Amino acid sequence: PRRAPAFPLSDIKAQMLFANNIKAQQASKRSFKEGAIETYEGLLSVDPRFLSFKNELSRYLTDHFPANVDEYGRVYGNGVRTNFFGMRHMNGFPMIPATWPLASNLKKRADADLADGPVSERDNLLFRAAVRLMFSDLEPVPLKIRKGSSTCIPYFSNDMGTKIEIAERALEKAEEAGNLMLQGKFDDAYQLHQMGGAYYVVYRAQSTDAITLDPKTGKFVSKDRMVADFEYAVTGGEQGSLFAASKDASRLKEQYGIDVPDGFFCERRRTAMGGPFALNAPIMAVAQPVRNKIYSKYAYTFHHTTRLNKEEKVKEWSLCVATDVSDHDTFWPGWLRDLICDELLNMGYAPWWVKLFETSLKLPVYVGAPAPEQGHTLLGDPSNPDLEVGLSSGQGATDLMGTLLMSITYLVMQLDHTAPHLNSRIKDMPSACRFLDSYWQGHEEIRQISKSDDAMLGWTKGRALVGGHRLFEMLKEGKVNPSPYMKISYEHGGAFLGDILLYDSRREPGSAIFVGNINSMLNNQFSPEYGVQSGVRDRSKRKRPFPGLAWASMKDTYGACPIYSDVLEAIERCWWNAFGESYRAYREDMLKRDTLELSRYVASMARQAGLAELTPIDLEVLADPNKLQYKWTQADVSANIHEVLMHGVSVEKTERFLRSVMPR
Ligand SMILES: [Mg+2]
Repeated sequence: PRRAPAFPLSDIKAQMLFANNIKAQQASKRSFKEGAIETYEGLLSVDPRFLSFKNELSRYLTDHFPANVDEYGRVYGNGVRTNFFGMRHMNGFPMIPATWPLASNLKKRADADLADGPVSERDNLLFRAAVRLMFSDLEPVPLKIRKGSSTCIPYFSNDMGTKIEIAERALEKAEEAGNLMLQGKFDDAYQLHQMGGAYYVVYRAQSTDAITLDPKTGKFVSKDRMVADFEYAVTGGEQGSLFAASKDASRLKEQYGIDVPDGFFCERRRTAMGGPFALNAPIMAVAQPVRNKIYSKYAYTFHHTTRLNKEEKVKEWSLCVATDVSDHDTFWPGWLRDLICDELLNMGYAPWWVKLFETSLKLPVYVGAPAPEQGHTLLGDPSNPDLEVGLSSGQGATDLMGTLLMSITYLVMQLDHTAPHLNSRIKDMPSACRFLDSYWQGHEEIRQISKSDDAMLGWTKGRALVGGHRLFEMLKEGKVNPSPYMKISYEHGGAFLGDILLYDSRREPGSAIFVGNINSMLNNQFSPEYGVQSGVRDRSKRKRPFPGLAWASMKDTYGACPIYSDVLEAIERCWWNAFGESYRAYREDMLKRDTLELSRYVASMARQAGLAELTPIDLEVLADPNKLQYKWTQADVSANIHEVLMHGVSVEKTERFLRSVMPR
């Protein structure tokens, strides 16, 4: 059922993805790379004292603070959901091999018994109403670009000036490029305007992953992560194999001379993709206004800031169901891309723009280096984009694509299992739009708070409440999938956007509180995804610009965890044992140094201004801007801080572009 074409790097089709410059050529050829990360300035992730610390701390905390999660996956008591062994990884050393990305998810979806389109006309109206509400009366804003981000295919530039020029040129030529694609001239659109080509596959670390201690043997066991070989990926699973990657770290002693303590493993590696910037720029120019609309008009469902902001909504509910989605991005349906595109056309969106958007979700993928002596292969033909990878992580609107799919999926689940009395309100497009507009503002007896694959579903008092409890029971039993669209289950230890919903003895939302996840504090402080990048002089371009700043926001972020004080004391005691130093004093020094360094980047900040005007969100984001790509948005960050991390194309150029895309 159609194998995807594959081209080696030597092939002209793969060569055309890389411009005639050192950076692009190095990206094409980059071999498998691994090595210890610089966790903090002058500290490697594999430092024997650091690993000794992780061994003592993970064992102590698991022993003294076992998980408090009930039969229904509700967190209570200590606010702990699993053991603390997740920190036991040799950061910077990946599992081998990493997965080859699936070229087609059609078989994957069919085999999981998931629908190949909207099941009913009601569902079709609801998905289409989501498009109408999300993409209608948008306001133009500057096109914001992350500083130090790559333009990927074909230039691989990290220079802001070059990136601004590429983005402005893309907005000027998007119409001509989209019209060429409408004629089936994909090679012309790419050759002339760099719109097309492929996604560039980067493998990112998921620094912490499940590890258990087998009581029978006293040996640690790492969670098996299934990977697809090349044959499996190209055939959509028809041929080839799906097998457990090797997380065994014993190899590091032989290969690198690194002492590996017992129960330490190689990190989970996830596929991530970088989009061709010229194609993403016209998409981002529409995506940002869409986010501004949904986070303002539909703030109830979509705009999530603090633990208290989430708590205020959830406390009003009689039932709160914390859902889990299996492998969201790989299962994301291509029929939804086509439905969205068809609906945008119906709304009066420029057909050339819709074509660029459609093409961004069918694009070939260039596989770099999943393992030593593997990769350097283009999957799919750029002359006719026809892949079904699901949702590409570097597509200009991935957050919105996952949010659109999931918000409707959850609403459909509430309608099907709890609220058949609301079906009469969804008769046609105008009534579907009115209903959805009301539901998204939190005006119905059925409610939700969601972001991509994370959500909490709510029921107030009323007719749907009894159904709500049956649905929760069906999820606990876990024998029947409640959705025809995605694989849905309940979360083992219900949390929403990093905050754990801590229930008391009553196990009711009205007396439950949102608290910071103490395990995430440990993940962020002792298992960062990236090194400090001490060699990158411009800190705003680093993956972790100001790591020291996270110490200042720690009490605000995690202070509400029942075991906060206990964890900090355990850290202090273990760090003294391992380094013969005070961890608290070490972090206070790093905080001071990073605070001083920050003023160099903020125009409004004098030589030694201090953190006085900054919010806890500002500080968490400056230590980890990745939180701005999954947890928060632009409006949540102080304006002067957002400027440290992002730069924009003028609203004059985007305003003109937006006028040409949008209906009449
Ligand atoms: Mg969740």
